[PDB]
Amino acid sequence: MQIFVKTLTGKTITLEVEPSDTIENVKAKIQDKEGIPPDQQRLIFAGKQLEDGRTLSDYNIQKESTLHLVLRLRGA
Amino acid sequence: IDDALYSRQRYVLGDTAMQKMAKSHVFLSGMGGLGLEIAKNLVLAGIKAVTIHDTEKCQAWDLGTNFFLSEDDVVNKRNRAEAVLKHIAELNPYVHVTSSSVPFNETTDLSFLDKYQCVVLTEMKLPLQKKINDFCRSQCPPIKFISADVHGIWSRLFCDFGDEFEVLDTTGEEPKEIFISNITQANPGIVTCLENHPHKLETGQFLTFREINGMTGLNGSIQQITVISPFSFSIGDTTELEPYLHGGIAVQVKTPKTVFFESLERQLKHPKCLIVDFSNPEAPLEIHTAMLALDQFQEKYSRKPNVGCQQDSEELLKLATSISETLEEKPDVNADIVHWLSWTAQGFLSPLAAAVGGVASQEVLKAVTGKFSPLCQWLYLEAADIVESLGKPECEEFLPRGDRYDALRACIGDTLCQKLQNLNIFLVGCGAIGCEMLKNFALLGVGTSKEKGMITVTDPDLIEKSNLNRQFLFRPHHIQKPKSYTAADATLKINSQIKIDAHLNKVCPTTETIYNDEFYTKQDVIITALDNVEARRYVDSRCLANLRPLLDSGTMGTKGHTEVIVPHLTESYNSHRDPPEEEIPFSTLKSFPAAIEHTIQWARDKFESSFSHKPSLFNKFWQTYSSAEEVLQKIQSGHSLEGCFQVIKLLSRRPRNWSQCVELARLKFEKYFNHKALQLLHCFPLDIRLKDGSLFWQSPKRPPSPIKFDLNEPLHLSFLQNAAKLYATVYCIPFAEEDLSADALLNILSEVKIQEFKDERNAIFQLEKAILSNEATKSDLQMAVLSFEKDDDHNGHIDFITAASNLRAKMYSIEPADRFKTKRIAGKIIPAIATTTATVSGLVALEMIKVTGGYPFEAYKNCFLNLAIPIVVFTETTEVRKTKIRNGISFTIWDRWTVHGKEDFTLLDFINAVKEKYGIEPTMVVQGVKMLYVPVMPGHAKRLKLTMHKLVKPTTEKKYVDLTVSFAPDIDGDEDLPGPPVRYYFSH
Amino acid sequence: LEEKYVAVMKKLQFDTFEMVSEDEDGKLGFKVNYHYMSQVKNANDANSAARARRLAQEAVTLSTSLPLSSSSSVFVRCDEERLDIMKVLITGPADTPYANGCFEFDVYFPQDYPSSPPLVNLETTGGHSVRFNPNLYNDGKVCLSILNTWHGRPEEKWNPQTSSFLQVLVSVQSLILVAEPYFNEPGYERSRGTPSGTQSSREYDGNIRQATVKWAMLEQIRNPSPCFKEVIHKHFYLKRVEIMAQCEEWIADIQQYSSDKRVGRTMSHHAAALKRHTAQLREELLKLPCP
Ligand SMILES: O=P(O)(O)O[C@H]1[C@H](OP(=O)(O)O)[C@@H](OP(=O)(O)O)[C@H](OP(=O)(O)O)[C@@H](OP(=O)(O)O)[C@H]1OP(=O)(O)O
Ligand SMILES: *P(=O)(O)OC[C@H]1O[C@@H](n2cnc3c(N)ncnc32)[C@H](O)[C@@H]1O
Repeated sequence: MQIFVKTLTGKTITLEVEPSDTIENVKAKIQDKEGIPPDQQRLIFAGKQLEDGRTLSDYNIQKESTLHLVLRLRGA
Repeated sequence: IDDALYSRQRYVLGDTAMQKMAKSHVFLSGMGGLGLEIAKNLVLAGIKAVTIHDTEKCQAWDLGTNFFLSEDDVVNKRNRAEAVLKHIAELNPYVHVTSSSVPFNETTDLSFLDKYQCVVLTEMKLPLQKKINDFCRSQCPPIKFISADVHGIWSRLFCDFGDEFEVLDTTGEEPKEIFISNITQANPGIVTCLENHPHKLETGQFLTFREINGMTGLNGSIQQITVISPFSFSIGDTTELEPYLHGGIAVQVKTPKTVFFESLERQLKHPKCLIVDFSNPEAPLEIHTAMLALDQFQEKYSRKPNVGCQQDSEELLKLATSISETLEEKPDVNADIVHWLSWTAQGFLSPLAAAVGGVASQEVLKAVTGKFSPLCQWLYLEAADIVESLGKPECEEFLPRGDRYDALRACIGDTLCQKLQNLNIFLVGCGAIGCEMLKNFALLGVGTSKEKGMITVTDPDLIEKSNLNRQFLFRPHHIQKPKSYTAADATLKINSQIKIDAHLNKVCPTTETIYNDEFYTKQDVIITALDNVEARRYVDSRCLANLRPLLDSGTMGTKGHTEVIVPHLTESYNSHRDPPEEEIPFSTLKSFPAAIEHTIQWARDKFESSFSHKPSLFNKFWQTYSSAEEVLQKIQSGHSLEGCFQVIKLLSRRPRNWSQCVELARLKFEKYFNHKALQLLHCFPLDIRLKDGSLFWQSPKRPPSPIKFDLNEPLHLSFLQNAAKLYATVYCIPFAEEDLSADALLNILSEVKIQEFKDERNAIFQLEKAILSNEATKSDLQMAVLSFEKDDDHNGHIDFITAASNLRAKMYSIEPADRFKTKRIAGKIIPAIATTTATVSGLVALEMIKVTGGYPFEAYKNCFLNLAIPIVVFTETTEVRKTKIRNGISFTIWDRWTVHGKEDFTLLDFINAVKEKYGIEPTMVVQGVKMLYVPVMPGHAKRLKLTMHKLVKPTTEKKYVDLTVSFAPDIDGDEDLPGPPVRYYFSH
Repeated sequence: LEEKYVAVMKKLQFDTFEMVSEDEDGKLGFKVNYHYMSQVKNANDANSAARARRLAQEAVTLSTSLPLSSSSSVFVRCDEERLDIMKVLITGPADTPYANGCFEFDVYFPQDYPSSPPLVNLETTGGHSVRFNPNLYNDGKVCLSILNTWHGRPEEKWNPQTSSFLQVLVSVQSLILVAEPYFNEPGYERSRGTPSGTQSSREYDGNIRQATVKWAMLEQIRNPSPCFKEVIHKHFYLKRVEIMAQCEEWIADIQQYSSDKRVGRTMSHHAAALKRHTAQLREELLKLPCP
């Protein structure tokens, strides 16, 4: 199954996953292409934040679905 | 460009964009709240000329939406455009602002619009907008068109930049740099990146190459790539070229892009809206239909719908149904949206206006400069969640009463308005966001009730010249005054009933005494506008201990975020980690730089070490011991001393006048930029090889080369002048500005020789020589300590740093950097602009109402946005997490256990009490970072027979202390199960 | 002898010492020289709680698993109250130029530990005048992959789940203090086995031997740190004969290359310095009272 991860600043990342995979493994797959540690990344789907310990089937993620990667900022 | 005022903005826009911003005229129509916000943001941005236009007159209803009018203006019935002209021009004296009042109608001659370059329309009937849009887009060149409106809690934005628009920078992110490892003479060729470090590229992008050995034909060319693997990609045919030897650097190339727009009349039948909430992707079309139906109704009846009149709602619903089937996509009709739009058609919500104004100002900047990717083509923001949780309120609660809060009352109702006026709110920091939050509070009437209500704002900093660009509450004649007092005085003018208490403290663990737990208990909501993560974490920990809501926000450039924390519902700030700055590896920084940042960091560290640490050590050492003869005697007796060699060496090489300072600077130049290269080459020759045969001086390492001194080069002269001035300042040697001339330096250096390139007894001899020369007086054992000051243009710090960095870069043959980039990198200045701060402040003000109303968990939202794409993401806040330990016992981060003790309570009694009350027994008690009972370490076995009062050593003001505990795991060899913090009371 | 040395020293590997005392105002006064004073004073935040649990778990391992033998040993001291202050003493292995030395380190655990590796600094630099090893800069910085966070390799970083302080100590002792420190520098291992490499290694070894004889035995005996006074006194008392034999052998070996021309002057200078140091070391050892 094919999914897309669109981060802010327009960069698009292509991922291969299968249902039954676990959110933590899905996010660890991101590191192989970005170097971002799993504990440092938040990913959002359909207005909900994907919690750890769940699987894709629970959130009903299907083929060609889009997930966003977001970060907090420090300036003020 | 006077950098002292636009220092922050240049890092975002750029020199070319700022050049294009000047020589630009903008026409702005409709001086409502939204128009005023747009005008304020544009004037702060720095447009050359702005023309504001309006035809109505001030009314009492306008006081609740405009933060520049006054009672006198309403009494005198002045024109709205004229009454605000004077105050707006005060924001920036470099901007020429003019007012106009020519009537707009169907027969107005639109020929005069060709003078301007962008038109922003607000509070205009739809047919006039259609006509103006038709006229503007047909000019040669076309005139940009932007429309914006706010009705109650619903907003609409529209853009049109002509048939074809050109963008010079799609994303605004700086290109990255990659190192080539291998190339193949194949069709197509295959390029393999270095080990690790994925290229992070995508198909279709363009690259250029340089510094390649063997494949010299590829140097300076441009290729289009096709990603194959995370560590490799492909380029064009290379079979006809020489074999690849080694080396190579590829850097991404930016490419202009062309986008297409459509006229307003055509877009009304199938808009290309932008999705902001992916839970309801179909909402924007329904909102568009509802707004169009409202416009048709207003045209038909020449009035807006009255609140509570059901026939108006039925008519509006029928109009919406008629319109919807005519649309190309044929969507459904949302009854709830139409109902609420009818209910609050005559209201006005200030924070939504602020957010829309910020977005519109960013769009105007995009239109005039072409810097970023423009919006295409609609945007529909709304705050329905505020009223969705009210249920079915009565119509009487929304009727106007005849004061300045009529608009807000018509928006949200009387009860929520009254609950707003009794808030006690604590605001941390008074930066760019703080002023906007204060303005929004003043407009909302927060804390204006006589009986209850207060606003507390704390900030220790003072007003600076560069701060006036973003913070509009400050004025040029306010420099070097506390921020909090000025902000309070400015805010009191907007609303006379506001009660603000201002402080000058900095929220930190040292000042915890004044901000005790009773103070936090008194407050109702805490808002932060900080700029560092340590303060954010400390404030979050403090709020977590008293169950108080927290609202947090931050911006950097064109990106921003907001977060909401509510007790018993959501996780705290500390539940997520933040990315720290990556450290440069020590060898790369010290000996093998490969980019300009490494040289800049080296120069900064050299400045710190040479002018701060060493003088401090010298002063401390010579204040530890009274006399130099005493030190000499102690040395002669074999007594060891700490840092004696360094301080005695500094004493021996102490200059005495200006000429010796110049000579010292020359020697420092030689030592820094000549001998290091020779030593490094001597240790590692250019042809040395590793085990596998690869040359040692391969990428990313760059071989160095010595630099010969020459006074004609400006760089050498600048370095010499700055170093001489700094050394003279440190050693307290008087000097005059005439001595800094090139001729004087040439005369001084004409008799100075340069040594060629190749302990206790020496130190004793040098100290004795200093003793016999009467050089050890009290005045000689003193050196001034300097501090880094990046905002001063005459101390010479930045000049020295830039000169050193550029010299070291040329030593390693790297491209130099100018003064401003060096200043930004050295000072770690965060780029900022007014639009993003206004937007995030509006969103935070929106969320504050939901926090006040006590809405359920599903109402709160978090926003992550990047206006450069543009892209906005609304998500639900993180739900609380259950954590268990044993026996089915579970706890959340908001839990806290309590144990009541007495005067003779012992540690064993504490353990037994916890075990009996909660069912499990602790195995380690630690107070903060100071341990109290750990069985492993020696001597703690006997601590079980001690009084807790002695064992804690508390302060009499506090009646309780907080402790952390841990519990033994079920299976040995595993980490102890964490537990909730436990609060211990000394007595009943 | 080795059994007696092991038996005596096993009771001193782990203990606690009083380093920081607090007054009524909460100010901190250090009774011993500490390299990270400023960070301790500035970082007063008590938000960290997982650090306490991690250190409490580690103290279980540190009380029994520290290496201990006649060749090399490790000693650790920690504050009576705080948990983020430690001092480490490591004795140089045998058959190396660092033989029978006493090297002292300073360790500080940051607030966000174990998310970040602890900071380690060398203190036996002889006033920053000596570079003891390619990985031990003369300013005191110890450079290792496990203590750094950079691109590198995923298995060559401080991994919060698996990496531990004991690994840091063992890595330092096993990888930094080796038989031939000259070849730790990459780029030199190509010339291994060549006469030029052998000559350079001999010069480096002579310099390191004289440096350690000066700043690792004599100075430690004369001005021991208060934390490790008893350990040092009992360590040098029990191994005086071996130290004398080793010093005599080192003096004998260096002079074998005094007749060379390329490195003869350096070897002669090193031999003179070593003789001067040994002359005073003999008197210092002879006057050492029995513990
Ligand atoms: O104190 P630091 O900032 O670490 O700089 C020192 C210092 O150079 P300066 O005092 O000229 O800045 C050393 O000189 P001394 O004061 O100790 O005599 C010098 O040592 P050398 O004179 O022996 O070269 C050493 O350079 P190195 O470590 O290469 O020996 C160099 O360090 P950096 O310039 O790399 O900081
Ligand atoms: P931005 O940098 O524009 O504004 C931030 C302002 O907040 C103040 N500030 C920073 N850190 C603190 C703490 N801990 N307490 C109170 N105020 C703080 C800065 O001085 C800026 O004025």
